Amino acid sequence: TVVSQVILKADDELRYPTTGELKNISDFLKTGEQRLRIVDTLTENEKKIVDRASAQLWKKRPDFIAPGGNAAGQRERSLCLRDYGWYLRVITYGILSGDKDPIESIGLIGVKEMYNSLGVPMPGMVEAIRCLKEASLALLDDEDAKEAAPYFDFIIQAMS
Amino acid sequence: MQDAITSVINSSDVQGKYLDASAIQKLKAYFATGELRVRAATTISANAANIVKEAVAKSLLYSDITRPGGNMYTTRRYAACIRDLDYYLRYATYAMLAGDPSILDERVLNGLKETYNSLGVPIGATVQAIQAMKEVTAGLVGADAGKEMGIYFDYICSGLS
Amino acid sequence: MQDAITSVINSSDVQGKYLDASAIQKLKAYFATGELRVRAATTISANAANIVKEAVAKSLLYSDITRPGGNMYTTRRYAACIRDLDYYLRYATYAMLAGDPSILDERVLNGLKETYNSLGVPIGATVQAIQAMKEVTAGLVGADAGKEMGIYFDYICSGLS
Amino acid sequence: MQDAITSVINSSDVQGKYLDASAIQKLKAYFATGELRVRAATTISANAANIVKEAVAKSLLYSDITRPGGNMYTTRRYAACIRDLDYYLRYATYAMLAGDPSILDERVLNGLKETYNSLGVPIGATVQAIQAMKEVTAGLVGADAGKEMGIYFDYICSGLS
Amino acid sequence: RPAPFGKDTRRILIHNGAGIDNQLSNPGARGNAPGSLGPKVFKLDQLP
Amino acid sequence: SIVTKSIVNADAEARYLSPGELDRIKSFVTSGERRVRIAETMTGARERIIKEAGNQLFQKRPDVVSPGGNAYGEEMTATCLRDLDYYLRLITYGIVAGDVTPIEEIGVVGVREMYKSLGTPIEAVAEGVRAMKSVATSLLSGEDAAEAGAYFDYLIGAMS
Amino acid sequence: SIVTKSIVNADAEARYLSPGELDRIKSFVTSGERRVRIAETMTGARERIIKEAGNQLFQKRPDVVSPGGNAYGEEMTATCLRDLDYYLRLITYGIVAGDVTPIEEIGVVGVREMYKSLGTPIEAVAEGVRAMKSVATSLLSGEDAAEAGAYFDYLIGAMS
Amino acid sequence: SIVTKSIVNADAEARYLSPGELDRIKSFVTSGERRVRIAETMTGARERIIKEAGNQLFQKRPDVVSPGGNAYGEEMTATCLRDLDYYLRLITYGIVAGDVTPIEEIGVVGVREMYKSLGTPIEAVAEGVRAMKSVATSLLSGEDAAEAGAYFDYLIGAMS
Amino acid sequence: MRDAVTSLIKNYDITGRYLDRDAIDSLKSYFVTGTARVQAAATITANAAELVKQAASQLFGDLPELIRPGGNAYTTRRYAACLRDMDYYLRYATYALVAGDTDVLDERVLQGLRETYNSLGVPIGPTVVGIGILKDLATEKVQAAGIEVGAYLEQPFDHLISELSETDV
Amino acid sequence: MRDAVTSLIKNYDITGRYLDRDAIDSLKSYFVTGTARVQAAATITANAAELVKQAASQLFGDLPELIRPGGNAYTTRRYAACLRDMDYYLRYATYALVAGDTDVLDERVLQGLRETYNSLGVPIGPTVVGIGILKDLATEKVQAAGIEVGAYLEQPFDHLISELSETDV
Amino acid sequence: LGRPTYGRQEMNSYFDLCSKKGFYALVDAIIDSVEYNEAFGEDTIPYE
Ligand SMILES: *[C@@H](C)[C@H]1/C(=C/c2[nH]c(/C=C3N=C(/C=C4\NC(=O)C(CC)=C4C)C(C)=C\3CCC(=O)O)c(CCC(=O)O)c2C)NC(=O)[C@@H]1C
Ligand SMILES: *[C@H](C)[C@H]1/C(=C/c2[nH]c(/C=C3N=C(/C=C4\NC(=O)C(CC)=C4C)C(C)=C\3CCC(=O)O)c(CCC(=O)O)c2C)NC(=O)[C@@H]1C
Ligand SMILES: *[C@H](C)[C@H]1/C(=C/c2[nH]c(/C=C3N=C(/C=C4\NC(=O)C(CC)=C4C)C(C)=C\3CCC(=O)O)c(CCC(=O)O)c2C)NC(=O)[C@@H]1C
Ligand SMILES: *[C@H](C)[C@H]1/C(=C/c2[nH]c(/C=C3N=C(/C=C4\NC(=O)C(CC)=C4C)C(C)=C\3CCC(=O)O)c(CCC(=O)O)c2C)NC(=O)[C@@H]1C
Ligand SMILES: *[C@H](C)[C@H]1/C(=C/c2[nH]c(/C=C3N=C(/C=C4\NC(=O)C(CC)=C4C)C(C)=C\3CCC(=O)O)c(CCC(=O)O)c2C)NC(=O)[C@@H]1C
Ligand SMILES: *[C@H](C)[C@H]1/C(=C/c2[nH]c(/C=C3N=C(/C=C4\NC(=O)C(CC)=C4C)C(C)=C\3CCC(=O)O)c(CCC(=O)O)c2C)NC(=O)[C@@H]1C
Ligand SMILES: CCC1=C(C)/C(=C/C2=NC(=C\c3[nH]c(/C=C4\NC(=O)[C@H](C)[C@H]4CC)c(C)c3CCC(=O)O)/C(CCC(=O)O)=C2C)NC1=O
Ligand SMILES: CCC1=C(C)/C(=C/C2=NC(=C\c3[nH]c(/C=C4\NC(=O)[C@H](C)[C@H]4CC)c(C)c3CCC(=O)O)/C(CCC(=O)O)=C2C)NC1=O
Ligand SMILES: CCC1=C(C)/C(=C/C2=NC(=C\c3[nH]c(/C=C4\NC(=O)[C@H](C)[C@H]4CC)c(C)c3CCC(=O)O)/C(CCC(=O)O)=C2C)NC1=O
Ligand SMILES: CCC1=C(C)/C(=C/C2=NC(=C\c3[nH]c(/C=C4\NC(=O)[C@H](C)[C@H]4CC)c(C)c3CCC(=O)O)/C(CCC(=O)O)=C2C)NC1=O
Ligand SMILES: CCC1=C(C)/C(=C/C2=NC(=C\c3[nH]c(/C=C4\NC(=O)[C@H](C)[C@H]4CC)c(C)c3CCC(=O)O)/C(CCC(=O)O)=C2C)NC1=O
Repeated sequence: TVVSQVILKADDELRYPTTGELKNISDFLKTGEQRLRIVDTLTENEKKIVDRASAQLWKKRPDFIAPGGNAAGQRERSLCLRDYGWYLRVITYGILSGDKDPIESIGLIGVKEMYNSLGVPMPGMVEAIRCLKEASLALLDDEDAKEAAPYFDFIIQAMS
Repeated sequence: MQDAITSVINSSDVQGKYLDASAIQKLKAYFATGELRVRAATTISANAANIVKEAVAKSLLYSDITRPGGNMYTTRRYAACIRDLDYYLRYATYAMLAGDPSILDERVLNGLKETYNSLGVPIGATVQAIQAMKEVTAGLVGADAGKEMGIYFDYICSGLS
Repeated sequence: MQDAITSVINSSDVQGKYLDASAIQKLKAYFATGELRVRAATTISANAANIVKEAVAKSLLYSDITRPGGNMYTTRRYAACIRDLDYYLRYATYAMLAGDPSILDERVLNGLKETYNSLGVPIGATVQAIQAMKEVTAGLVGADAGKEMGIYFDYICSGLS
Repeated sequence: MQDAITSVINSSDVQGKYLDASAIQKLKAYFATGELRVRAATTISANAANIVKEAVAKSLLYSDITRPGGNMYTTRRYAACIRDLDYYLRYATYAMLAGDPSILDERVLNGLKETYNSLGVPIGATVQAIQAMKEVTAGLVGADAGKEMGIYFDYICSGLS
Repeated sequence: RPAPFGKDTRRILIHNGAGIDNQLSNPGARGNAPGSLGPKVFKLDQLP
Repeated sequence: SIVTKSIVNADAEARYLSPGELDRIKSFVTSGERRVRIAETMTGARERIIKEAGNQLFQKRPDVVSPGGNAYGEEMTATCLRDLDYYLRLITYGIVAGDVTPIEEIGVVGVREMYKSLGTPIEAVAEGVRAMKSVATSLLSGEDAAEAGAYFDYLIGAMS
Repeated sequence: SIVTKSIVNADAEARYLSPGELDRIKSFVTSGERRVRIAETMTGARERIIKEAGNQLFQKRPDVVSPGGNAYGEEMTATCLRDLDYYLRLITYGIVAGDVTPIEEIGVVGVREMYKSLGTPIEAVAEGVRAMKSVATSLLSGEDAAEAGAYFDYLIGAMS
Repeated sequence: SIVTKSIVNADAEARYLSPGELDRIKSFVTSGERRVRIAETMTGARERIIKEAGNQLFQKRPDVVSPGGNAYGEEMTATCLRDLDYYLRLITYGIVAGDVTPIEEIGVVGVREMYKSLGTPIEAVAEGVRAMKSVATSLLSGEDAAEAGAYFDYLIGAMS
Repeated sequence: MRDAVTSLIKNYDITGRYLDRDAIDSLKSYFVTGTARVQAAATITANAAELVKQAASQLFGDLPELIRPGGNAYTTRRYAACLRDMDYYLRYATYALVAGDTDVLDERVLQGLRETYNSLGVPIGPTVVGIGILKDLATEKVQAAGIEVGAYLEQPFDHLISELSETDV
Repeated sequence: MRDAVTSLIKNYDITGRYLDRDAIDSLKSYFVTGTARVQAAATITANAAELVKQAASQLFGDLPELIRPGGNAYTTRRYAACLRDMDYYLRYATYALVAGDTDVLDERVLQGLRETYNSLGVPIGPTVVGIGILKDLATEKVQAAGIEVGAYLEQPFDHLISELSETDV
Repeated sequence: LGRPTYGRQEMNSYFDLCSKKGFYALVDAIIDSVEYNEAFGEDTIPYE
């Protein structure tokens, strides 16, 4: 959130937070009930999303389900369906916090090489989040589609 | 560093579930008190050389401690003592801005209890100076936000004693 | 000539005190009934003339008070009694929106009482008419507002008698 | 007195028709500028006495008018002048929120061509005090409203001459 | 000479007396005596 | 309207507009889109409103259409059907202006003396205003029937 | 308050409370929690306001404490600061009541003839209440210091 | 500004512009028309603020004006109004920028070494800018005086 | 008579000042619309003799009290006089459209018009409807010619409505 | 680093003046484009990791004289270093697009860049073509995103061209 | 009342009152107004 950007920004310069960020703190804290229109409409519509994007991935790139792929067995596909709603959980942490600080330190720092420790390649899993964005933004209303769209958009850049 | 926003992120993430109703009742309480805490953090920083002055001029000057013999006789002890009381007030306002005392657990109460007995610093006098600094601060910001520092001023005094 | 806000000011201006929490409790009981009083004002706006008619058709106009021999018989005495039963209501909802009978103390009760002892207007018919106006007000605005409407009518019954 | 809301109503009523789409479109042009007018009123009424003080020192003080012989000599004729400039400021801000100078045709500019002649007030100094008042209230309210404030000052300024 | 006057208009009048003591500025000052500038106000005190 | 009613109240006290009065204009100007949307439902469906409330008045008071009445016959009823066009035009002028003075100067002041000279019963045409309140609330929303219906309850007490 | 101001102005015309001004009673009486919360900050910090504006007043005017003036020793300076506490009570009474009218009934309308009779200088009291504004608005938030600053501005206009 | 401070923080982590600072900046730039009509009124009344806070300072601190103080004499007390002319001029740069990096780089970072080298008391300026705040909050409306008054309150914390 | 330029002259002449920054930007606001003013004034006079004929037949088909023997448009002595007295409202609306403000309308047509029609028995009522049928229309031939339309091209027409018709509210 | 606001501060600070009418209208000209600045900066970072990949494959398909063993983009030691050294030009173009002027580009990326590339043998030539391919391939995703485009968002880029490349004429 | 009439709505309220009630309530309605009683009092001769 915005508040841990400011305290960790004012500790090493040894100074109180000035008005340039205290106006920036108070502007985030009046937008909670605007952001809470987005966070529950992702929440109870989770299972509608989680396989509408999962069918969207394999109709676009079927090699993770192809024999010799990654989720060719059911114990991998049960893992990979779980990771969508894990990514839908941490994205909704970011829309609540309004920043990057939960979405950094849970599911984004170091994923570029620790999928490579597993079998799953990187840029197909970039396609999994990009189809998950349009599976969620079609469910979202349009005037608040543009607010939650950069939070999905950061995961595309940081993973690829 | 754990904000009260990020504290209920982490307590929801250790269960791996989404935000429930009782978690959101911590956020919507915290989103309600946003403008109150920002008004307090301005007027402390405009008075942070006077809150640190009227705390020590009330409780510690002309005492045993400013007199020759104990712990604030020389000027370098006085400069070190006003360095602490400035730093307690500067670290109390972050917990007022966060709404969580995890700043005080991480950045203040780590080595401080061990290094005061190791230096011969009277804990019983510096638990009183922060206690004297509370009702200066509760008068300087207004008693609605004066009941907000009292959690985080005495979180130091709960840890340092 | 003053409302419930400045009543608990003037109740607390004397003996020098400030607004204590019992006095704030009296203010909070007026503020939560702010929704009930103003829609009770607009309910009797549209039916101000019919409520004078339906009061006197229930009680007054078939008796010997309106017969010759009585005192509501001629039209110049009919026009004043139908002016009074209008203006008893027209100051009642002024006192209902204010929140005390202090309006009724200063512009109903100090002059209307000893006038009727010197005019020969009968006064037991008035309280018999203001009770007939009391039940038909609660039958028009609803019983949620009538139980606090009738105390202002019963202030007129207490002072006229 | 014609509000800019009521001027569209008085236009649309005398034709007999209801509210057209074009007549609704004029009110939305007023309502989009409604924030800019109500900002300008509250930033004046806090310091309406200060604008009067800053306008007499710009154009009227240390002149022939405030000297003996002039018309702002002998403080009967000076306290009347300072409230006179208070009148134009108070009636410009009513004409601001009305969005229509119809107040100034009714309550301001009736006698002021003849009452200043019939009191010996020089119009050539109060028409410059108005323009000096516009040049300080454009700096006090802002560059955007001060053009639109300056419409209703120059309606008074052309009405005096 | 007619003139089309409005629905509500205020004729501007001059206070016969003190200049600031017009009632349009201060309505709480109209009960005052006008003093030496205005005319003589009479009142009844002594009844025989 | 709202401001020119509050200007002429602020002129008799000889004072600028209070900050307790200026936020009334500030709230009314920002809530200007909603009250216009109330007004188009009055104008766009007014042939339903007069014809239903005209039927409701002649059932609540059948003495008007009787012989020896004011609105008797085809012609004389047609202006009583047209007088309710006039009062409904003042309500839809009133909710746009937000106040009572566009209604008060046009239809409220002389109305005790007007219908006195024309021979109609004044409260009977005032009863049809009360029936016109009931139909105009039936085509209206939850909050909008309470706000726009308050001027309807002005007008029944205006004539009575 | 605004209730009695909308009753006295409704009684001189003898009208039944036109629904333009009943919307004022809708937003006065429901919004009393905002206004009484300003009064808790003044009453809760009563002992700080008077003492911090006491010595600030005596710095501006050292004639008053010094012998020759009107407050010598502890005894007259105690009632000097009690006299400010009569006004801090009165500003608290004006904040709850919406407008200025419970102050002229208590503390305005004889204060020039009073203080001339007691021998105290009238404008030195006006420096005291001006010093009380300089501490109270620092304690208060900015959107509420316009409201409390109006009643503090009146009292300087009352004594001077 | 805030836009420099959002870039410079995002440049240090070497990522792109976050969805956090995309919305701090967008909320700044849609408040950009509001802050300039705050900052114009300071510059539109700069001769009144300097004259009133100059009147407000010297009665609070008469050791300065009295001989042997620093601003003594008609050339020296003209410089102390010029010494406050700069700090009012700097605050209008901070209101426009939305932060205090115009205040910091120009009027903060070497103040106590300079004013010790000039002979003036440092805390006497901190009363004067605080007295300059008390006439600036009487200019603006209430919701803007909390914004522009915070930039005054930053400058007090740099002095003392 | 009195242009928007010359109204800004004696808005500045009587206070004795030069042309400042506000004078140089309000006058440029008039000149950027001057191409749209003149080309709208051409197409208003494209069929201006037809434009009064389409309006009054749309008037008298809307208010048929003014044809049947009632208020004065009864004979062709009245009706052809009505079309002429309509045509002044179209012709003077062309002038103030070009002139910027309405001060040409203020002292050529509006002064005495409440007193001329009262002396004849001509109603002021449907005259407001007669300008109300033109100001909305006039906009049709500006729209069908391709010129934008809105701020002005009504600036003149409802100044013939809000100042001619008597104030009710 | 140095915003268009803060560049106008020390355009006015060094002469010791307040904010006049020219300051109040040039700064409003920045703020009316600020909605168009930020939403263009979102969609530039929509596929910014893809946008360098589409540009450099369109670069090296256009100038093979940088794939075959010649100038230094030969191995993946060079090529993945080339995609990173391309990606700084995209990332710093986002900052100055939001910041208004190019002073963020002036003292973060441009200073020393003639002297870093000469010390390595990296040519300055196709780097200008690499920003010139990013010149129009940034405008495509602003155009397909519905943002208007114009000098803003097509300027940061040629300030990386007209000041990095050496002057010929 | 010692002043001229104030405008039009202040005079239209008097013209209908002598149209219905007569002259005897016109001279009443001037006297029991607030502007007579609170600006002159109940024991003063009126003055202009
Ligand atoms: C039926 C309602 C009762 C009744 C009434 C009746 N009233 C009068 C005369 C007067 N009543 C008043 C009333 C008021 N004066 C006030 O100031 C207030 C407070 C608002 C009130 C309610 C006044 C002034 C009069 C005198 C009127 C006058 O012009 O003289 C009469 C007397 C009429 C007469 O002359 O005989 C009567 C009979 N009559 C009943 O039967 C009921 C008891
Ligand atoms: C003050 C009224 C009391 C007091 C203070 C005092 N402290 C020291 C020495 C130190 N104080 C600290 C403090 C902190 N370290 C932290 O990380 C934090 C959280 C921000 C704090 C508050 C440390 C590390 C030291 C030792 C190192 C140093 O050089 O200061 C002294 C000096 C002791 C000496 O003998 O010189 C004093 C005087 N002591 C009292 O007497 C008061 C009760
Ligand atoms: C057509 C075969 C028949 C016809 C039709 C007609 N006339 C009009 C319009 C008007 N007619 C008049 C008539 C007269 N004016 C006079 O002064 C006299 C002498 C006393 C007469 C008979 C007038 C003034 C008009 C114009 C006003 C109006 O609309 O009535 C119309 C309407 C035209 C239109 O739609 O604009 C029609 C269809 N006239 C004839 O002569 C034939 C009998
Ligand atoms: C017709 C649509 C409307 C109507 C018109 C009508 N007008 C008249 C007579 C006159 N109209 C004028 C008006 C002007 N003269 C001017 O110089 C100007 C400014 C340029 C105006 C607006 C005048 C002076 C007259 C008198 C005759 C004359 O022109 O000298 C009549 C004739 C009345 C009669 O019956 O003789 C008519 C019918 N009347 C309507 O009903 C329509 C609303
Ligand atoms: C596909 C079956 C065959 C193939 C095709 C291919 N490669 C490229 C692009 C590149 N290839 C290289 C190759 C190397 N880099 C090294 O460091 C080494 C070890 C010495 C090798 C072999 C590089 C750097 C590129 C990128 C630059 C370039 O465009 O050449 C393409 C073009 C891809 C595009 O269009 O963007 C194609 C079609 N590569 C194979 O391995 C298969 C033999
Ligand atoms: C690729 C499309 C082009 C190209 C790139 C290339 N660059 C390098 C090496 C470096 N580039 C930089 C540049 C910057 N560093 C900065 O901090 C900034 C400002 C943010 C810039 C612009 C630097 C410092 C290097 C040196 C390595 C390092 O980053 O530490 C290489 C490597 C050279 C080699 O062969 O080893 C390459 C290939 N070269 C081209 O041909 C294309 C035009
Ligand atoms: C909290 C942040 C976080 C997440 C979400 C996470 C997920 C995660 N995904 C895994 C595997 C996997 N992930 C995938 C995913 C895919 N293959 C494809 O073709 C698709 C593009 C993509 C489909 C969604 C598959 C198939 C496996 C199983 C591979 C294996 O374990 O053998 C594994 C290892 C085994 C397991 O637990 O299932 C972890 C720990 N780890 C983390 O630290
Ligand atoms: C051995 C080294 C040593 C030093 C340096 C020292 C300074 C010292 N000076 C003090 C007070 C003081 N010191 C002064 C002195 C001065 N102010 C003036 O205006 C005079 C010109 C000036 C004299 C140089 C004053 C007035 C106080 C009291 C301040 C107050 O109570 O607010 C106090 C606080 C009271 C106490 O606890 O003692 C300390 C610690 N004490 C020490 O033990
Ligand atoms: C014959 C009746 C009469 C009086 C009294 C009068 C006073 C009067 N005093 C003025 C100014 C002034 N008067 C003073 C006088 C004083 N300031 C102080 O601080 C002291 C308390 C005080 C006297 C000891 C000052 C300083 C000014 C100019 C205001 C300024 O410089 O800002 C002005 C404005 C400029 C001028 O014309 O001089 C008038 C009109 N005019 C009159 O017609
Ligand atoms: C907006 C509506 C309005 C106007 C126009 C107005 C004018 C006005 N000016 C008056 C007096 C005055 N007005 C002035 C004002 C001036 N003479 C000067 O030299 C200066 C140029 C100028 C003001 C700075 C003076 C000097 C008098 C006193 C004349 C006298 O009392 O004989 C009076 C008579 C006393 C009174 O009743 O207040 C009126 C009515 N009052 C109003 O309510
Ligand atoms: C906008 C302000 C306005 C009002 C108030 C108004 C009233 C009005 N009502 C009229 C007639 C009438 N109005 C009625 C109406 C009614 N009679 C009944 O019996 C019903 C109970 C009641 C209505 C439901 C009748 C019967 C007449 C004809 C009276 C007659 O011609 O003798 C007339 C005369 C003919 C006309 O021009 O319509 C006027 C002027 N006109 C206005 O312009």
